[PDB]
Amino acid sequence: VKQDMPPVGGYGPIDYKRNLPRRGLSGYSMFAVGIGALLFGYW
Amino acid sequence: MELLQVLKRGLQQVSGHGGLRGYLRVLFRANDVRVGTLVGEDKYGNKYY
Amino acid sequence: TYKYVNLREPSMDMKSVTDRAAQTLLWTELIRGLGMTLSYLFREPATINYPFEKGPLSPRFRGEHALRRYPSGEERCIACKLCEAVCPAQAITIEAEPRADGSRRTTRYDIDMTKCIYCGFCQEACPVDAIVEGPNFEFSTETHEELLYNKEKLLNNGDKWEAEIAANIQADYLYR
Amino acid sequence: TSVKPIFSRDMNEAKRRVRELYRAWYREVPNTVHLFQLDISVKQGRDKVREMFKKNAHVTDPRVVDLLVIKGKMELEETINVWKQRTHVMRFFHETEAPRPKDFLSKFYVGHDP
Amino acid sequence: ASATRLIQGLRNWASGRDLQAKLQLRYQEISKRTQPPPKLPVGPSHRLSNNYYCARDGRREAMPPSIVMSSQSEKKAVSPAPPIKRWELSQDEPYL
Amino acid sequence: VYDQVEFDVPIGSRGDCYDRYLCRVEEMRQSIRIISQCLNKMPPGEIKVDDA
Amino acid sequence: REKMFEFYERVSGARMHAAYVRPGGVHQDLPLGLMDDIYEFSKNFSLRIDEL
Amino acid sequence: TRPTVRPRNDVAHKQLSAFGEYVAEILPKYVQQVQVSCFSELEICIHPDGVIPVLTFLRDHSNAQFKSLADLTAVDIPTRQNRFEIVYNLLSLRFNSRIRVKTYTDELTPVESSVSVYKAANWYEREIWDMFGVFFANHPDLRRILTDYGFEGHPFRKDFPLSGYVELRYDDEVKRVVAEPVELAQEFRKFDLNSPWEAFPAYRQPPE
Amino acid sequence: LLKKTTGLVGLAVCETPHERLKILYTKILDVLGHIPKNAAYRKYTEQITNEKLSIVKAEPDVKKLEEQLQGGQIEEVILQAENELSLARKMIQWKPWEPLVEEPPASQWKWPI
Amino acid sequence: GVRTSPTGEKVTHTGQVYDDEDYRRVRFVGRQKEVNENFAIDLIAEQPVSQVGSRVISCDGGGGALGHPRVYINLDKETKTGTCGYCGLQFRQQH
Ligand code: SF4
Ligand code: SF4
Ligand SMILES: [Zn+2]
Repeated sequence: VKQDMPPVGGYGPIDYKRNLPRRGLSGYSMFAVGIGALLFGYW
Repeated sequence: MELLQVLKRGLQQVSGHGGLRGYLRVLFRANDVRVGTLVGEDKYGNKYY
Repeated sequence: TYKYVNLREPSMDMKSVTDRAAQTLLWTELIRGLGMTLSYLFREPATINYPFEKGPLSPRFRGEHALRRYPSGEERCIACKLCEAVCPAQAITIEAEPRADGSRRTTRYDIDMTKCIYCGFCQEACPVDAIVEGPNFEFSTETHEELLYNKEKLLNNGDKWEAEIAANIQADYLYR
Repeated sequence: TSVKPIFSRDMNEAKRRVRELYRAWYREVPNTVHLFQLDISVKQGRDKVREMFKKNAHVTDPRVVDLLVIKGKMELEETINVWKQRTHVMRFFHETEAPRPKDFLSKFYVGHDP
Repeated sequence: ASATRLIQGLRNWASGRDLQAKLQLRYQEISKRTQPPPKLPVGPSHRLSNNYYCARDGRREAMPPSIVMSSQSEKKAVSPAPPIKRWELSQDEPYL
Repeated sequence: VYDQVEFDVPIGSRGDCYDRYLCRVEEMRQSIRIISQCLNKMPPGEIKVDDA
Repeated sequence: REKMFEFYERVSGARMHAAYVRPGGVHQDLPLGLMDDIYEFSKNFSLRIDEL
Repeated sequence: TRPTVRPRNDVAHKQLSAFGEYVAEILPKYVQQVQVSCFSELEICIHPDGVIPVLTFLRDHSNAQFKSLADLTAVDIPTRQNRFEIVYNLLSLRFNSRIRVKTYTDELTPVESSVSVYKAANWYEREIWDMFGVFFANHPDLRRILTDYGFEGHPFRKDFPLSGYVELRYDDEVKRVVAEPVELAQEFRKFDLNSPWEAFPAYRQPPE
Repeated sequence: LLKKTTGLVGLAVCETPHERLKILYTKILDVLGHIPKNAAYRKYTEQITNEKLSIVKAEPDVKKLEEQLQGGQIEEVILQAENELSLARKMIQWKPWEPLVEEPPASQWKWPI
Repeated sequence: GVRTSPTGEKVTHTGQVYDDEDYRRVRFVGRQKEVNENFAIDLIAEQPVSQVGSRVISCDGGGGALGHPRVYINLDKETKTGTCGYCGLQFRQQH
């Protein structure tokens, strides 16, 4: 018989979790960059 | 540079409709200028790509 | 077998508190959302060029109704009224009589397309594949009664669309 | 023959509720003609109120007239609160309906109905 | 798919994700519009013997509801079922 | 066959619009999980009951 | 959402009101190649939830 | 009878019969029948004076805890002199179980409103006022919920026709949507479908 | 161990659950003694209340008391004890151990008709 | 096999045509009466009668599962051909 079936080993794994990849600088580094831009502008 | 290949593909889309006249023909009728392989033409003049 | 959405107690050391304060004052998640919207700006859109490009369909598609014929010109409908008995909206009106050669044929086969719910119970009730719900969906009208099909309109739809309807049935009759 | 009441023990309390409902409709009718900006008069709307009360005047059951007072208060509550539109208020006045044949002869002329 | 690698790198950076491994636009990976003809299996009632309908008549094994008490000791108090077992927290991702 | 598929159930903690939002997003996650388990464990056989 | 309506239409013929799940089972079997495309959808839908 | 027959659940049948005996002997003042179907659902048919004492019990007893009102329903059976059958469907999340509390009324006898037991009922029995005309005494705001505001009659009564008595159209003379006595361009075609042969001999009624 | 949350919104954590359950169960038995002995509600509720009160008197740990009272969190066990108390106070005023107030009509529960 | 009434209106395969004094022809004024011009009673009469050597023939309409339900036509009468009740194809025993 011929029928819509999964393949011989089955389908591969499917991602289903959250992936919010945690990008960006730290809070210390972001305040340091902003204060450095302030000091450059003031100078 | 790959922007040059993009612009060459645009220029050969102009060439692919038989020049600027057929290019503007398909631009103002289809709102779309990309070229395809002509699959066929029916008994009315509709062309399939 | 369950999980707790939103049950994270946030860290209160100076690192994490300064991280949340930098997020508040420097708007980091707002730039994240702007970045995701910018990432869709440079994707190719999903827009097909209708009417020149068409949405994908299948041979099971339930569109405009049609009465079919045999490969001899004889119409398949033998007036058994199964389609109008199964019709969940009572769109089909059938009157029948024996015609001049004594065949069991209809004299009225009406489908009100404005009662029809397009569920195709008629084409699966039909024991001779006479009524089908064909592939046409582009048959909008300017008047309400142009959607009140009689037998002539359904037979003309069958004669018009048979070359496509027969190939769709050839694709799908083994699932039926 | 011993049934459970709704509000009224007998017809006296029932007629009291009918009488209070007629009072409330009589008071409401000019506000209804104003805020719905009806094209009728207060006399005409109060005559329609009187017609709707005297239509049900043959009833001798306290539970039935309790439910009639309940449904009349629901109509009034849907009229004071602007829940009806102008169309729902004017459905009491069958204006677009042609007058029915009342005698035997014109009912014979127009069709088969008794 | 036809995007250049500069726009692809910009796009992957702005999303923070690899967007070419999982395209939301479909290409040649999807199934063919013309398929081989199927051959569907038949059920367990497609037998030529020992296949009487009364031995598999589901609708005629339904009985009227058993009237437990009709109005024409130290027996244990009961509940409609045992009490529900407490759900276990997920081993997969409890968010804990 | 929900006794044969394996999935988690997102439980909120505050009863607000936000936890109900997170529950629906996580039910999309767990629905993808059930769809993977349904695609791998799809059996052969008929699709109507064989009582005609 | 549109691709899942294509899944409905491939399995029944209608994009929304399928009348496909019936008392007794389902009306018709899956067409060949449907489960592969449901796999190709499911493989990518987690990233759609991620960007939502 | 393996593949195509629904498998009978005897454990739930036994447990629901025992709990039905339990309810019938805790509340003999109101409980008239207790029955369990072959697909294992418990029906407690009570007197309409005990809507509040029974449903509070099932909501509050430590072996019942039916803290959820799933559905509230009326059923119009016109050959009964108490033609309306009020059906409560309750869910115990603690004991993972469902119970059905059925009672009766006619057009004129008010049922006591169960909003003090389950607030869920506040619209449901309100629907029973709108669809059936069953009055609920001590309801907070009893009025129509689903029909149009000028609607006369109660539609889910079985002597009420499928189409109404009135239909709407826009009338350009009065510049208004108006109601008129209903005329159909095609009458609804009544189909007499019932076979003249008996289908289920387990449900055969005794003759007169 | 001072459980921080019950998990259920609006159901606050009880600080002293054992003393609360003892007071609620003895108060249930106090109310429930005012019911006649032939009333099955009195017998069944005395039976289950004595079972719950003995389990509360025989377990110091809150978690193990939750696992062997078999009613979820301990605060919803407390809430169900309060619900049973309110029910017993209502069942006194209803007097539902009495005979049936009225027989149904003859074909009232006959389905199908 | 369409024909035409004296009003100039086409007569359908059923035989429906409005009268001259019928007002309901006004619906086709400025428009068209849509008839189908392939009359099935004329098309099935073009099919040649099938000569067979058996006494009973089966007919499913052609196409197997795509035709009609398979019926069995007796051919003992030599006065009359045996017609399929569904498809109208007619058969004759050649002896
Ligand atoms: S598709 Fe359904 S509603 Fe439409 S005519 Fe067929 S059976 Fe009737
Ligand atoms: S279309 Fe089919 S089901 Fe309907 S009357 Fe004709 S043969 Fe019968
Ligand atoms: Zn044939």
